[PDB]
Amino acid sequence: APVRSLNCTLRDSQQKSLVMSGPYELKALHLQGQDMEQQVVFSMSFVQGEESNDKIPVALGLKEKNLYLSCVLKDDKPTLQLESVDPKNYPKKKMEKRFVFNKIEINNKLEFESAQFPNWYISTSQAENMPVFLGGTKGGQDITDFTMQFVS
Ligand SMILES: C1C[C@@H](CNC2CC2)CO1
Repeated sequence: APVRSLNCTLRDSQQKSLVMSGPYELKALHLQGQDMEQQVVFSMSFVQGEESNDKIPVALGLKEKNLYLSCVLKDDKPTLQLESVDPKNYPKKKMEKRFVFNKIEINNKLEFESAQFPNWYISTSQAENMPVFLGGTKGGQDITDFTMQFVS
């Protein structure tokens, strides 16, 4: 059958929102009130992959954009990028591995581990207005925990 998707927003555990800041660039900042319309709405697809009670493979597309978060080696390091795709072919149930995150539920929070790069996580900085990035470190001024919000 089709692939199933939900619209949602994400906030880091310090409650910073994610907003598109220039061509292909997600940034995390503290947001409230009018400015909350700036936040990125994801289409979270439930994709093929290794699964357990608390570990669910997803893809993170930007709502009604042919753009996905992906994990690739850049200058020899696992990095997070926004990657464009053929809008005729996405989303799909069998997403390529660079697009797949293991959504892990621990203590009422979510972590997004790269399926491609074990123990590398979607991360934010403690500082305001810095890039969302892939981090291979868990607890060291890098926020790897998020809360999920379901939107209409
Ligand atoms: C989405 C992917 C990431 C790209 N980082 C590179 C510095 C641009 C930031 O937002």
